[PDB]
Amino acid sequence: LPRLPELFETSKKLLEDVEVATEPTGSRTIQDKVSKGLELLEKAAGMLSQLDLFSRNEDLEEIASTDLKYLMVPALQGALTMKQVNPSKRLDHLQRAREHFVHFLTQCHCYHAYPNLVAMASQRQAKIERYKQKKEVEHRLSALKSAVESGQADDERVREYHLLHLRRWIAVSLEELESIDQEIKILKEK
Repeated sequence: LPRLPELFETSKKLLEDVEVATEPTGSRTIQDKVSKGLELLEKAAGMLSQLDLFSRNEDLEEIASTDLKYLMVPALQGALTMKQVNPSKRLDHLQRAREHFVHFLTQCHCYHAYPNLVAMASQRQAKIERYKQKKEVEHRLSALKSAVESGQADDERVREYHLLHLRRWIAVSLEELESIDQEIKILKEK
């Protein structure tokens, strides 16, 4: 019996497959995974609406640690929409994807000699810390992944693990939205 957790995880792995796949993304096999992930996430979202886990438009601390991951559904939906290949409908995809990424963002609850040389110095390492962070984040996620997916991590690690995934999805959704609007604008310029 097709259950929510299974729906999510399958879809998640399916996307991770597609993002790493090396053949043209227009490949029969890739497009199949994309189509399947879209379909399962549609079903999952359908169920998430029934459950209404985050009805209360506040909280966050108050969400069950393992429910946290369902927050990322609209994000996975946007990412997979953006992997479809059908030139003649490209704009439809953009607009579908745009809805998901926003829809995501509006549910995440996630929110969150001297002078010139000094600025140069402070403005330099800034970018090094930005790279670092990016690296640390990914390193941490990969360290916890197994245990969290296995049910072997304590609640602190599980909650930490998903909030961190959430942040990552914020940045990603913001960039994607920027890219989407740029391309949509050209496609509608008449």
